[PDB]
Amino acid sequence: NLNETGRVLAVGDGIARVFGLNNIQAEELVEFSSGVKGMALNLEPGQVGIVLFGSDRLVKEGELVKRTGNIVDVPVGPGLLGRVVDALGNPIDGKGPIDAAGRSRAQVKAPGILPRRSVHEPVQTGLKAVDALVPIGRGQRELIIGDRQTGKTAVALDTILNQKRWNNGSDESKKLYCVYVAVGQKRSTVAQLVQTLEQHDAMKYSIIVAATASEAAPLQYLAPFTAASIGEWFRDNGKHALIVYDDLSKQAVAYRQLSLLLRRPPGREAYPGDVFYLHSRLLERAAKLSEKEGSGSLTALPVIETQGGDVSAYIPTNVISITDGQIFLEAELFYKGIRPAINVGLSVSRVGSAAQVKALKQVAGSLKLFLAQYREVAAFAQFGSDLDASTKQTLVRGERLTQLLKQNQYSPLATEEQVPLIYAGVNGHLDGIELSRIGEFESSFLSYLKSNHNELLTEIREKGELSKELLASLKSATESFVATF
Amino acid sequence: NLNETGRVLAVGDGIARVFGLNNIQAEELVEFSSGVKGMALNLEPGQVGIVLFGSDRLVKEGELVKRTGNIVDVPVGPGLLGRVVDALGNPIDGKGPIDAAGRSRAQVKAPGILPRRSVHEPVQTGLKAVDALVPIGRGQRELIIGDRQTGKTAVALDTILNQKRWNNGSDESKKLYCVYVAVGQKRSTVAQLVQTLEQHDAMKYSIIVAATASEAAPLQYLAPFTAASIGEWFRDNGKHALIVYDDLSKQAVAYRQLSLLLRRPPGREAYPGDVFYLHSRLLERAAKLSEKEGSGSLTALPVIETQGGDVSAYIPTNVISITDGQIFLEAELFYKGIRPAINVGLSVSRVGSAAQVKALKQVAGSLKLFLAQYREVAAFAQFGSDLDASTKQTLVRGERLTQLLKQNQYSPLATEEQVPLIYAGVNGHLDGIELSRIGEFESSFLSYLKSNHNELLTEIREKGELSKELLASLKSATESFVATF
Amino acid sequence: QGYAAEISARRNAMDNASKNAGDMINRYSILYNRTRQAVITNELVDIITGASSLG
Amino acid sequence: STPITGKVTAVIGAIVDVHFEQSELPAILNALEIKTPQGKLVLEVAQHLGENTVRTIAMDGTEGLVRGEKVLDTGGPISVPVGRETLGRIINVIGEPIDERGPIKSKLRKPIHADPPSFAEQSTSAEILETGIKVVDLLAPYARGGKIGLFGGAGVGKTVFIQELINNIAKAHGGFSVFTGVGERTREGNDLYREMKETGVINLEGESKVALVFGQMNEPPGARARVALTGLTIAEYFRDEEGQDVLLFIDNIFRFTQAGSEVSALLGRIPSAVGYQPTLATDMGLLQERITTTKKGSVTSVQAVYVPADDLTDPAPATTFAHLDATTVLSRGISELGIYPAVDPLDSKSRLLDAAVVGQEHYDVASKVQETLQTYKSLQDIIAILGMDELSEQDKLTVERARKIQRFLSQPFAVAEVFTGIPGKLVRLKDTVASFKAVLEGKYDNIPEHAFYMVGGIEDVVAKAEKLAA
Ligand SMILES: Nc1ncnc2c1ncn2[C@@H]1O[C@H](COP(=O)(O)OP(=O)(O)OP(=O)(O)O)[C@@H](O)[C@H]1O
Ligand SMILES: Nc1ncnc2c1ncn2[C@@H]1O[C@H](COP(=O)(O)OP(=O)(O)OP(=O)(O)O)[C@@H](O)[C@H]1O
Ligand SMILES: Nc1ncnc2c1ncn2[C@@H]1O[C@H](COP(=O)(O)OP(=O)(O)O)[C@@H](O)[C@H]1O
Ligand SMILES: [Mg+2]
Ligand SMILES: [Mg+2]
Ligand SMILES: [Mg+2]
Repeated sequence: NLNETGRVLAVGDGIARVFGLNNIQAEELVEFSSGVKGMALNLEPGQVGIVLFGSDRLVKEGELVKRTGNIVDVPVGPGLLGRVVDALGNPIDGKGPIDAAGRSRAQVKAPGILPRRSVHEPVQTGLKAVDALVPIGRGQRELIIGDRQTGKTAVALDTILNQKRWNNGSDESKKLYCVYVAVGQKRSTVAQLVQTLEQHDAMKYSIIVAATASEAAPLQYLAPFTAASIGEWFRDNGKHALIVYDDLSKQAVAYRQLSLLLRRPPGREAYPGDVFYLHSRLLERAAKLSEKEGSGSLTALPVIETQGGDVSAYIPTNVISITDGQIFLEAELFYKGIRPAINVGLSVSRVGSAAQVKALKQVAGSLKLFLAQYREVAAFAQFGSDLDASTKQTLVRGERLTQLLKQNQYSPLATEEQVPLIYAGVNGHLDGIELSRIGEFESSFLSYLKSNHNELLTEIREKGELSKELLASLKSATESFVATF
Repeated sequence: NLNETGRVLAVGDGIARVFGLNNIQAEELVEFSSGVKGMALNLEPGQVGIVLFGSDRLVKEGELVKRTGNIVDVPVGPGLLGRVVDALGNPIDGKGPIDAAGRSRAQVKAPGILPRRSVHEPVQTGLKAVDALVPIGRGQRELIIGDRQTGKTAVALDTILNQKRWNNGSDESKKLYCVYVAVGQKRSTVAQLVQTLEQHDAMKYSIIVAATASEAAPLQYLAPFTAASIGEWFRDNGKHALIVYDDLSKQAVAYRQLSLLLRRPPGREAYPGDVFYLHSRLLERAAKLSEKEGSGSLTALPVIETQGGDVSAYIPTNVISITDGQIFLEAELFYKGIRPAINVGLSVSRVGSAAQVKALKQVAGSLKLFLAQYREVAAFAQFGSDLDASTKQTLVRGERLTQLLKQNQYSPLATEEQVPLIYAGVNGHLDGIELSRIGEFESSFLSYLKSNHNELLTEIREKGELSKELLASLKSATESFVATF
Repeated sequence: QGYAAEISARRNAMDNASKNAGDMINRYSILYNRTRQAVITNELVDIITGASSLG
Repeated sequence: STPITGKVTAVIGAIVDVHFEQSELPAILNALEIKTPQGKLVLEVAQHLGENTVRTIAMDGTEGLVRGEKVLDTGGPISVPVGRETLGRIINVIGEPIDERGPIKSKLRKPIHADPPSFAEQSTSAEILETGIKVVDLLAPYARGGKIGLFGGAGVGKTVFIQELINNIAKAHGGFSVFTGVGERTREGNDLYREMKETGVINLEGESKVALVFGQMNEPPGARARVALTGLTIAEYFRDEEGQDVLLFIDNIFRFTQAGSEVSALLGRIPSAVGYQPTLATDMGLLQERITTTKKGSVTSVQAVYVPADDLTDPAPATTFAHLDATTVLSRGISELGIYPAVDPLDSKSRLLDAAVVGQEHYDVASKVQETLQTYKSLQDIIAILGMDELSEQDKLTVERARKIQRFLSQPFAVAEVFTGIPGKLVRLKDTVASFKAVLEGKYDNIPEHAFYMVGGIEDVVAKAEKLAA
């Protein structure tokens, strides 16, 4: 035929150049005699360059190839929940065929300027150092940047687990479906990551798009977009979906590989000029739809791995420029004990209070202050008692306020349990307590309220605010426990 | 017709694309009509890429080309001893034809895994700083990395001079023949070097291979490989050899030149991809052979030239990874008066004490560790704070041990003269002597033993170890001298 | 009285030290730029030279 | 037989181009053979340039190839021997015996190239592995059937380290082991082979429990880039077909990328950032994926990684972290101090570093040790600028301890006994934790620091401190 078919002229490096297909579309899929499929990214006057989704051992010279007449598409809908699929959208867990409610193109245009709303729905991560300091909002793009082995996944992972508080409820505009995008991670890791969510009953509302490192590059290229659509479904239909790209760094590497092999112009660090257009066209897909559009929303938590704190690198600079805040993590802070090691100094959020519970905002507005002055007078802590009383007071707080943020992994706390801890910290009811007993303080204090002041906690959970009556009732209950302690 | 001959298509920069030669082998020697020989490295259907050993102003388009049928080899055997040859093995000293016993190829496979022996035989370098800290062993390759004008060649040169102690002997298994490989150096220098060897009757057991800068790039590239075959000869006939490359840094520059000119894609800093494989298949050729093979051995002292003290460079790292340790030399220590400026902090020997002499092994056990403590205390006394008895005691001794290690060039010291000095150092008999005294002390102490306690020197020499009795006499000989003057 | 004179001098000593050391930072920080840019341009040259390879 | 003939048409370095006939082209990753007077020069298909032309990668010395020699198609990827037949024998990349023991009688021949196990086949474990090294068993303990990584610059202690692990696990393991030397000193192999005989692991006239695969640095870029696969294939066999525990030792794994990095340019690949090839993540990926534990058998892997210029930001090392469960980073800044193995306690992490794995007590003690060593390093700017006296009572007391624990992490290995002069010492995890615990409580604030340097069990500390006093 020559118009719907083509002959392999040359194959290699997981990229084969075919001749023919004079009617093939851009980025369209194709199928080889062997069975392995690919998509043509380069459309030259003579030949057509096509990447492979499988080993190039299957593809030979002169082999026949036929069109598919379809662009990269993936099946979306609520059937995926509790499953584990690859970039294409096939099952890999062995639970049977998937039940999708339709398909969506890998490449979807972001919502326009008009069909959006200022983020206003908080995304409780269950992390004290986060929901208090860097609040995240439904539709926001908060970036989890940090060196290797710092606690980047911990942040997201806990977030998902902290969703059992609403997903097992009845109201929908309150739930939050989680979509994790494994890119460049070995299978062993995914199999474990999945096994953790199950032991916590989180797979009930989580979607895993696995893209192991052994898989072809393009797979690791389409993974983020594939998963992107899946979540947009929820967004379009008027719901809430949280998607975590872990990690975009690996994605760029994959894409760089394809681009170089295809002999496209190499830029800074061997990345083609369209690398930024890649992530910008991905993150902008998540947002907050207006009331007319469905009030639906898609949150994005992209993960970037820096090389020795170098946030000045190419890739990171691109991502950091697009997102709407970072949760910078440092290994050093990790070693001291501060876990999760979230550098309050750098970690920021452009949305801020706009997406934070007023119950916590009333006690967090000041918490950023003390910590701020603490980092400035942190050198004094190393000197003798010759420090004046003024500065010394700061050290007393900081040591304790920093000790409170330390939260064990897999142990998210609801807002009703955060406020009481922050309120006692800010006022300074812990200053008298030893800096060694701060840990057990949280335990015994929470258990106290849930037996004597349970009525207060439940009023904060429902109202979400703190009236002058509660502020006084909470203070009295605290001073009482601190006294008996 | 063209099977054994060919016509030149282009020529320039020492490169010649000849057409024909469809039965020439890979890396085969060839001869042009002009008289100049060449080497085929790139085999292609259209033409063959050949590199010239001489100027190219003689080759012209359409010239005849003939083949040798043999892989580029060099004459080998004892005859070369005392002679100065070039890459190919031709005499350049003007003292008659090279009477060789056999001819071996340039590229030879490294010795087998089976036919090997753990290094146990020392290599007296005559340098106290070396034989005490980083000992050399027959069968290993000890690097000599450092910046320009530091003393790299020095270390090597003195070694050859020290061998006179055994090469004039009757015993063979004790001698050690030396192969200096000048690469990139000017003829002026080489001439002066060979002059110096003769001034010490060290030319008789020394072979020199010259590949000055002026010669063609392919000569500088082939020089080391051919030179190695020369030395391998002794290794196979159950004799010991000592080859010194100076320097591989230039060789890579040369080999870089053939690549670029043959239009071969560069890797990093224009060096060919397999630039590692250039030094790897060179150094591995030197090692200790099995008793079945002859108990023969070949030691290697590769030399590298860093820029601005940057050992993190491309070529140097490539070689540090292969060599059994390195004798780092710093310019800064040279001025301070540490000569040779061997940085113990960075200089190590992987063979370690196994190679060191047993006698010298006893007198200096944690000496290297002690000199580490010295720099630890020397840096901490920078504060300008008073020092107690401990930190000053070690500071006193550590400062003098560094002064004892200083040895003049062209002045190799036997083993029987190193042991005594180090003995009086590690113990603490120099502590009670002024620093500017350590100088003459060495010479005076030696003259003392050679006159009175000479019997001991004779026991240490033969035995090579220290008995319960020898320590007693040696102990008393030291204290008796301290009391004198 | 001679103790009050040490603290007074030591308070001046570390004042100028912070000024010199501080100002020294604003000097090396500039060398960190030119050296950062140099590594970005150099690594870029090998990438271009490896692709500009023709016949 | 019906073999496919071919003819060489180009020879450039380790890259050989063969020109077959129409309809007779071999797929990618197929072996080839060329008869030579000396031996056989196997080639490996790489690309299909077109016009019936294929580009291969020379598995050996390319010198001596004549423009147009006839090549014999193997008809399939490089085949290596498998089975208990390969136990106690040395094998190169091509699968030919190189120990002078005659032919290796194997019932099967399995290709070095194969697909990674299915996500379904992946099996997670949480069992701990006891080696005997304090700094490890206490901080980052290795997992049974897990992947280990030994990072470290040149001359830090990666070889001696991995060698001790063999002297404490291999004998003590009722299963089979596979050592694979990739791009290393041929002499290190020699010593190894000698020790395996002397320890009893390999018996020439008896039974053996380990196979040996070497593709050292003396070999061309072709060999070092596939030797890792050759030994992997022999391990994998005992994994699925034999269905039993297997210890895989790879040293070094960095040569796998490097070797490929040399030829990538000649294969017409635009050099990626830092000079490495674009296909870094995938290649490094298709190797580690295969090295894993399935529901058929367990495989404990100990891969030593090389760090170019003591730089961890380098792609090669950086990429390898994600394929490891337990990472043991070695710092040169620790070597120089004399403390060995120069293991970095903060930078080194583990998967089994969980309370629900190593025990609650174990976690707490380990965490305390880490926090102590951190503050120590944090006060390094005060201990030199203001002295030790300026530090607070709580600080000085901590600092002293941090110095004792630091030196207490050092341990003499029976392998490097020729370096330290002190006899190897193997400490049990049960005693290890009990030792630091005691030191963290201040029960030995009287004992001198030099009593913790190069010492095994905690009892030896007290014994040593008493022997010095004499
Ligand atoms: N909040 C926490 N509390 C206690 N331990 C933690 C916490 N967060 C992370 N960890 C520890 O961190 C380790 C893994 O860290 P994490 O996976 O968060 O980093 P990462 O961003 O995934 O790094 P990598 O890029 O290597 O995956 C585990 O060993 C676990 O012990
Ligand atoms: N042991 C020594 N004591 C005093 N001076 C020395 C010593 N060794 C070398 N020098 C001096 O150092 C200078 C250069 O020494 P050397 O030839 O060893 O350097 P190099 O490493 O060879 O540098 P290049 O490679 O450029 O020749 C000489 O002028 C010599 O006098
Ligand atoms: N347990 C130890 N104690 C002291 N030094 C050691 C120890 N292990 C190794 N070393 C040092 O490291 C050197 C060997 O380094 P090696 O293990 O080859 O490092 P690399 O893996 O970087 O090549 C030895 O010469 C020795 O000096
Ligand atoms: Mg992660
Ligand atoms: Mg010199
Ligand atoms: Mg090593």
